[PDB]
This record gives sequence, structure tokens and C-alpha cells, in this order.
Amino acid sequence: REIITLQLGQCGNQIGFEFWKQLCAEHGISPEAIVEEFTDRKDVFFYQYIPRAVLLRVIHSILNSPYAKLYGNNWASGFSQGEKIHEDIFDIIDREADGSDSLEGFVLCHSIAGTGSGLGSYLLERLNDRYPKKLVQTYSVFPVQPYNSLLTLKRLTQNADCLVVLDNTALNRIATDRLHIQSFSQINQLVSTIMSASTTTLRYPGYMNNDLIGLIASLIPTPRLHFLMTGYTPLTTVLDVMRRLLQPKNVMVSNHCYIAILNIIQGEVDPTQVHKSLQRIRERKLANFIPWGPASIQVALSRKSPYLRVSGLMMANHTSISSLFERTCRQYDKLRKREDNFDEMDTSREIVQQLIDEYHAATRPDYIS
Amino acid sequence: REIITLQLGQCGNQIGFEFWKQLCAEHGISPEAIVEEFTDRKDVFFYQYIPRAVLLRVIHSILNSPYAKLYGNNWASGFSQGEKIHEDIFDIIDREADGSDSLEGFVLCHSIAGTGSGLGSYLLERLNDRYPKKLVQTYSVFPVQPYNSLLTLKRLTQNADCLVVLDNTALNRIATDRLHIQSFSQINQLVSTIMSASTTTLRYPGYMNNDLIGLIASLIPTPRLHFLMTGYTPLTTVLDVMRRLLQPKNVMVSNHCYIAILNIIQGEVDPTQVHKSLQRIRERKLANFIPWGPASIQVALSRKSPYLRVSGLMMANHTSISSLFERTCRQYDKLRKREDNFDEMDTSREIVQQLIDEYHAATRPDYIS
Amino acid sequence: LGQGDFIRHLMDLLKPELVRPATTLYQHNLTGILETAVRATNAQFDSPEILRRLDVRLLEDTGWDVFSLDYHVDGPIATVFTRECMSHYLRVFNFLWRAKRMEYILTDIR
Amino acid sequence: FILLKPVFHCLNEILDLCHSFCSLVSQNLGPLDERGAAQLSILVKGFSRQSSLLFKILSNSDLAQLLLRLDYNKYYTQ
Ligand SMILES: Nc1nc2c(ncn2[C@@H]2O[C@H](COP(=O)(O)OP(=O)(O)O)[C@@H](O)[C@H]2O)c(=O)[nH]1
Ligand SMILES: Nc1nc2c(ncn2[C@@H]2O[C@H](COP(=O)(O)OP(=O)(O)O)[C@@H](O)[C@H]2O)c(=O)[nH]1
Repeated sequence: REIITLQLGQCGNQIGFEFWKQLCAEHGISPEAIVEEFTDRKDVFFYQYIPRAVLLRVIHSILNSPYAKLYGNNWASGFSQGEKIHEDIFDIIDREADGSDSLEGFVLCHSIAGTGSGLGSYLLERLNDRYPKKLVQTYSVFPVQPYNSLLTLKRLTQNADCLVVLDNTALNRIATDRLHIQSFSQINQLVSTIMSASTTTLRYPGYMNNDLIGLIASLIPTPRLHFLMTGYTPLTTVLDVMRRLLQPKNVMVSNHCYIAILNIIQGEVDPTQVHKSLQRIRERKLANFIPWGPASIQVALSRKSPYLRVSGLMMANHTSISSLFERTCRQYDKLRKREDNFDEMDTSREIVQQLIDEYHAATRPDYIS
Repeated sequence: REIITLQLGQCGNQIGFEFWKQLCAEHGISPEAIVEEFTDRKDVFFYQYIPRAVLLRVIHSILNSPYAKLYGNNWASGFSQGEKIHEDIFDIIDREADGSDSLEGFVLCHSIAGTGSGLGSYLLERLNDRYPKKLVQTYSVFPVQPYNSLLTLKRLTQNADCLVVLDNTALNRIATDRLHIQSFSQINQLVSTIMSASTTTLRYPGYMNNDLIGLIASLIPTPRLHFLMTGYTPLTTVLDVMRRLLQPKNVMVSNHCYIAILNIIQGEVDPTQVHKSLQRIRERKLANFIPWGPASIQVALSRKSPYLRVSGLMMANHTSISSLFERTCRQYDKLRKREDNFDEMDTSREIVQQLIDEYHAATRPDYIS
Repeated sequence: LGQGDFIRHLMDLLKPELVRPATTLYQHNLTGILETAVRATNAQFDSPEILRRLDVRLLEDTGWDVFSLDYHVDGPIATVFTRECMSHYLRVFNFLWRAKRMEYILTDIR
Repeated sequence: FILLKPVFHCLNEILDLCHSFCSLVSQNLGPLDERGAAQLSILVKGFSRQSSLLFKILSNSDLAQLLLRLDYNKYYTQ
């Protein structure tokens, strides 16, 4: 079961190229797309080696890199051009589909800010139209700017069966604190570490979590609550890790409670004490949870690349993410009173408001019904 | 449980700095706040090591000290300036309180004789506003001085949950007797020994007295009579220590009867003969007790710091402490007939009159009602 | 109860639980609190072997009538305790548990 | 728990139980109307019964297991 990636816009193409850089270096694959001599199941992201990428000015910079052998601004301006060359790009997807044994999903890497915003909106609809049987995960990035962001939500709220959030304002704050940058090429480095660690259990053969469905299906309880947030501690027992994850200073976000938590451990820690940390952590009652649905905290081990010490990443589905949406909607309402039908924005305005209520209703003892 | 200490004015900083030096040397803590190699529960007063101090010219001489790595004159002038920086200093306390596991109390070291005394009276009231369930013990030190002394007394009688009196006139006489000094840095040596000895049963855990309320709940009979005095035997059997503390030529205070007594024996004494001595001391009737309710004498052992012999500490509640307020009271009236409303002085003068009236009536067979 | 520092924290954590009747009490829940209590006090700096035997038992009302520690001992050391010292310590531990909650009640009122 | 007969003879019922449910959702594409709902409420009366039945069994080694299921005290409300 192979998963192909899709990169749009400036942000998407820049981080995806670096996402591969971290990925190819994680394995023994030289920049010229060949294995170096110097276990790791590489079927999901590579074909026989060649990566299953579909990329869409900046391509010159990539073609000038040593990796030459590895292969408008309004939402209306982006959506218009995408319809025109619809059949052009869908040839690439089709030829890559049947060339794959059993296609499983469609990772999408783009920023909601400009061509990637509209083109991604066009893609997600058309992707669901032709393919109804394929998971669609997206690595969307958050920041006339508000209008582009709200339109993408309307598509992301019903099309993408999964999602992750990465906000620059919170990411940039981590830069001045622990990296002292004041640069995109620097803040993107964390994204690569975030992205690569996000899919560690897929490439290394393990007992479970051998498919994208094996990961996300635990978090999303209902197709309306399909948003996640991330956490990464190493910037050394398991208890040391889980404590440092849940601190609000480490998460990448700018009453409220969790829905489900996933823990990715990429170290060589002794696995006898892991069930002990949960005991002490549960007693500390350090994190709150929903009272309606039975769920728990997920923890999964891995192994670091020997060709490259304990790390740790956490996947979170927190109802506090509804706060971020409000800011976009709050700003837009200010714009609607500040300046061919202008109704598509109005319908989206409605559907995004529904999601805010669904999260707010989810923290109730009686969210169901 | 933890206890946050505050240091106000020139006196609070000095006796607090000497309290921490003695408390660091009593433990295995280098001046660089690093543990040396070289059982003693030190989580209450030290944070993982960092002292839980909130210091408020003298700060510079502290920062030029080898312990830098360890972190007008009116009452109205001292009260107002605290109001203008109300929000400022609490942010330091609010983060230290919530950063603390489970807060218990607030130790205050200050001299009531004048910016520090005024600031203290302000902070003592606000702590009652925000935190209702936290004890506030004050290691006040007695000496326009009559004015400032009685004003802070108006707050110390209804805000501070406990109070330990230390008057300079009794300490200076001790320095001009066994110390033979004829300086501030000299008498503070004795103040540091009493303060360090006061919280001895908190740092070395025993079968009893593992919390600050455990020491106070026995002595203070009613919330009004919350004043205590101290006694240092040295400036050996346990029967000698007790008979060397009950003496009036060892108390740090310049009919009447005792309400409750607590004895701290810090030596390596034989703990089997401690119950014998309390059997004999009762027979000689060395102390006269209250007639209305039952009262007794309390002896508690501990262990001296090995990294640094028998010593003693007696915390008593004697109604003869009413005389000290009388001196300040009488001194106030003489200045009131000699020279926007001057009504606060009237209320303070009145409320301390009720406290004195409680003491003189606390020694009668009908203190009930 | 010769530790004092550890039993203090242990009486603050069992307060929300033991107030309920015994029927809703199950042993599998209290152990978690017991493990955390050792870490939260000075009892963490201790021999790991003796900490392996210290557990809870449920006597067979209210949660303050069926809780007690056991410290089971088997092997060669069991020839010094002989099932009678363990039937005497528990006979003592009740009197030291009651005289300990009757005090933390009276320091709460105060 | 392969040797422990009671738990191994109770969870086993949970095993083949999902086969029935998963088939029920896959054997059609419409709402559960043609006696599917009539078949749906059959298992929940047994499953939820089998659910809390297991709960009494665990109340030596189960401590590592029951802790995970009880992280939110949901079965405590059962
Ligand atoms: N964090 C991050 N964001 C980026 C980077 N490059 C672009 N972006 C985002 O992308 C948005 C601009 O995209 P744009 O250049 O207009 O895309 P284009 O119209 O397709 O060329 C900005 O809001 C940025 O926040 C990057 O390297 N890092
Ligand atoms: N016991 C004691 N009292 C002190 C010490 N230093 C100063 N004091 C008292 O503090 C008072 C002077 O306060 P001052 O420092 O002028 O107040 P500030 O100028 O507002 O900080 C005097 O009346 C002293 O009794 C000390 O080392 N020990």
C-alpha cells in the first residue's frame, strides 16, 4: 500500500523538497537517487529508487539543486487556472495510480494563504469526485489574506478525511526563543523534523501502525472532528518525555479538553516502564478528557535511523483549535463591513461556523445528540 | 506542600539572606546552588536547586556576594507605592504559586519600624483577597517609629494567620552580654539561628509535625491570640534543656500565664528519657497555665545537620506579650497630643485596644464569653 | 507510619476516594495513587527491593474502614514474621490510622 | 490470557462479534432498515452486557490492561 505526496505553492514545494531531504538522508539514498552501501521498509514512499512525488519559478531552484535526479494571489485566480488544466495534471495522477500496486492515500502539502489555496480547493473536490475510496491527508499551513483562508476551510471541512495544522506565528515564536533567528529556510527545518517524525511508524516494520488508516482512525471519532495538532519534546525516561510533551510551551498552536492523544517515541528506551509512566501520568491527572466518549492516550515506539539519544512526538486532537478559526471569522466580519454574486463566501461563512459549534458542543457532557 | 518566602525592606532582605545561607550550609548545597556530593527532605524550601524567594540598593550587595547564583520612611508612602506596582510583583508570585505543586503558606520576614513596613501592610491585605486558603506567617521584628509600628499592627492582628515576635531590644542586650560586641550583621546571626531552628521539623521528617499547620494548630487557641515568643537555651540531658529554656533570662522579649509551649530539641539526646523529664517538670510547677481550658507543654525532637552537641528552641504563647503593645500604644498617645482625615489611625488605635483587652481577659477563670 | 512525610501526602490523595461507600471501591484504582505518593514524597530514594513488596489490601461501611497497607513477605525472611506478625501489624495499623485521620480532621477544622 | 479460561472464553465472544457487525455494514450501502436495525439492537444487548461482564472479571497481570481501558473512567460509569 503506497502513498503519493502532492506539493503546491511556494510553501508546499519548499518544505516537501526538504521533507524528502530529511527522508532520503534518513535512509541510505544519495542525492542522485541511488542506494549507498553503508531493515527499513521503503515501499510506502519510494518506487524502484524514485520518490512518488507530484510537484506543481521555484522548480528552477530545485532543478539546480544536487537533487536533479530525484524525480495570481486571489482564490479565484487560482481556482480558475486549475479547471483549465484539469485533464493535464490528472494524467500524472492516473499514470502514477496504476503504476502503484495498491494506492492508499493522498498526502497534500500546501499553505492556506496563494495559488496553493485555490488549486488545493479545486483538487480536493475533484479528487473526491474521481476517487471516492482514497484517504486524503493534508499538511495545511496557517498564517485579502483572510478571504483566501476562509474559502479553503469550506473545502477542508468536508473533503479531507484527515488534517494537521501548522501555524507560523506559533512556529516563529519557537524560533526567537530557542533558535534566535531575529527566515523561512530555518523555520521550515522544524517542519521537516515534524513531518518526518509524523510518519515514522510507517517506514520501519512494526507490530501495528502499518498503514495511514492504522494511525488516524484512532483519533478522529466522527467525520466532523477531523483536525489535529502536534507536539515535539526534543529541542531520559519515558516519564521525562510524556511530561515535556503536554507542556503548553512545546505545542505548535497559538471549557476545553482533549479527544485522543498519540505518542511517537523514536528512541531506544526500555519498554518495561512505559506502562508505569501512564499510571503516574494518569494519577497526576495532568490532562483532561471528554466525559462522553471512552478513549485513552496512544503511545508507540520506533527506531532512529542508524545511518544518522531519544526523541518524542505527540499527536493531539484538542478542542482548543476552534479558537483559531474564530480569529479568521472575526477578521472576515470586520472585512465584510470594510470592503459575480459573492454568495460562495457567504455559504462558506455558514459552514465554518458550524464546525466551531461542533467543537464547542463536544466539550459538553451531552455532546452526542 | 511548599512554602514561599518574602523579604521586605532592609531587614527582611538581610535576615532572609542570612536565613538562606544558614539553610544552604545546613544542607548539602554549594553557594553556586549546585548539590555537592559529601535523607533531609528539602523540596519544601528549595525548588528543583532554586530557593522560593521573592526579594523586594541592598539587592546589589547581595548580587555582588558569592551567592549571586542563588536566585522614604512613612507608612503611607510605603502603602501607596505598593498600590502603583500592584500588578507588577504579583506576576512573580502568581507564576511561583501555580508553578508550585501544592502551596501551603507565605513566610514574611520584615521589620515593622519605613517603606518596607508600609509595603508589607499592603501585601498582607491583598493576599487575603486573592488566596483565602493559604496561611500567612510573619517573622516580624520590633524596634515617627510609634506611628508606623501601630499601623502595621492593625493589619497583623486580622490578616496574618500567625506571628513570631523578635524585638531588637532583647537581641541587642544579648549581644551586649554573652556576645560582647561593645552590629547589624552580628545580631542577625542569632535571628538566623532561631529562624532556621523554627522550621526544623519540616525539613527532617518525623512521625509528627510534617506540615506548617501542625505546629500552629496546637499553640494558637483562637484566631485572635496569634502572637508567639521564642527562647534559645544556648547563647547534656533533656531535663537541663527544659529548665534552661523556661528561665526568663533566655526569652527574646523585654498576673500572667502560659497558653501553650512547644520545645524543639535538636540534639542527639536519648529519646527514651524525654517522656521522663515531662513527668518531673510538671511536679516542680515551673510554669503557670490558663485556668479556663486545658493546656500542656510539647517537646519535639529532630536531627542536627551532619554536614556542619545539643541545642533547644521554645515557642511559647505568653499573655505577657500584651505589654509590648502597651508601650507602642502609650507612645502613640503622647505624640497624638503634641503633633486628609487621619481616621485610619483612629481605627488602628481602636482595634489594637481590643487585642490587648483580649489578653488581660484571657487570664481569667471566665474567659469563656 | 514511622515515615510521616509519606503518610501525609497519602492522606491527601485518598480523601476524594474513601469518602464514597465501599461498594464502589476497587483495588485496581488505589494502587496508581500509591505509586504516585511514593514519588511525591521522600520515600522515592529507597531500596527498590523493599518497594516491590509494599502494596495495598482491602479489608472485608466506608472507604475509611477497609483501606490498609499489607507489605507481604515470602521466602526465608518469612520465618521471622510467620504470618502472626502480619496478623499483628494490621491489628496495630488500624489504631495508628484512626489516630491519624482524627488529627488531620482537627487540623482542617482549625 | 491464553491459558486463563474465563477471560479467554469471554473476549472470544467479542472477537466473532465484530465479524457480524463489520459484515452488516459492508453487506449493504443503505440505511439499516431491512431487518438490519432489528439485527443491530441484538448485539448491543449482548455486547454491552459482555462489556460490563468483563469489567467485573478484572476487578496480578490485569492491572497493566484495565488501566488503559479505564483512562477516562468511562467503565466506572458503566
Ligand atoms: N512557514 C513557511 N511559510 C511559507 C514558506 N514559504 C511560503 N510560505 C507561506 O506562503 C504564503 C505565500 O505563498 P505564495 O508565495 O503567495 O504562493 P504562490 O502564490 O503559489 O507563489 C505566505 O503567507 C507564507 O506564510 C516557508 O518556507 N515557510
Ligand atoms: N532585627 C533587625 N532589625 C533590623 C536590621 N536592619 C534593620 N533593622 C530594622 O529596620 C529599621 C530601619 O528600616 P529601613 O531599612 O530604614 O527601612 P527602608 O529604608 O524603608 O528599607 C530599623 O528600625 C531596624 O530596627 C537587622 O539586621 N536586624
